[PDB]
Amino acid sequence: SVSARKIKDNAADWHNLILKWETLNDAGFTTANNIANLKISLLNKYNEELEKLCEELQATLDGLTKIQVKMEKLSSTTKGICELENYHYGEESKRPPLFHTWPTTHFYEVSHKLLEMYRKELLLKRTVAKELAHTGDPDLTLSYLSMWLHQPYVESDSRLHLESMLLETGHRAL
Amino acid sequence: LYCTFYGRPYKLQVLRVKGADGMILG
Repeated sequence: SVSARKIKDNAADWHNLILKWETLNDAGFTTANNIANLKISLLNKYNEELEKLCEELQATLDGLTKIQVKMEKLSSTTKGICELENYHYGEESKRPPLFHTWPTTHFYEVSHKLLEMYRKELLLKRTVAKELAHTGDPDLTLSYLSMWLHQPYVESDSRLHLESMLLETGHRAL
Repeated sequence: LYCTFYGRPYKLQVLRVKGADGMILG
C-alpha cells in the first residue's frame, strides 16, 4: 500500500506532464510562426517586439525545462524504489507482483526510455530557438517550423506504453 | 557576462579594464 501508491502517483503525474507538454508546445508553435512572419515582413520590406516575442519563447522553454526536471526526479525516485525492493527482497526470491502481473523493472525501463526521448526532444527545441531568428533561407525556416511541430524524437508506440501503465494502475476502467 | 542576442546566448570573459583615471588592472 506504500510502493503501489507510488505507482498510483507516478502514472497520474506522467499523464499530467504529457498534457502540460502539449499545451506549452502549442504556445511555442504560435509564437514561432509569428516570429517567422515578422521576419519575412521585415526582409520583404523593430527590435522591441522581436525581442519581446523571443522573450516569451524563452519563457516557454523555461517551462519545458521545469517539466523535464520533474520528469528526471520522478524517474530517479522510481529507480530508488525498485532498488529498495530489490535490496529488501533479496536475490533468490520469487516475488509476487504488486498488481496482477507486472514486476517493477518493467516500470523502470518504461520511465527510462520516456525520459531519454523527451530529453533529446528538448535539446532539439533549444537549437531551433537559437537558430530561428537569424536565418534567411525560407526552406530552412519551413524545416525549423516543421521540427517544432512534428517532434521527431518522440515516437508513437510509447503512447501505447503509457497506456500499459494505465492498465497497471487502474485510472482507466477495465 | 551573459547577453541574449535575439535568443542566442553569449558567454563573455573579461580580460582587462582600463578606466577613466588611467589606472589599468593586471
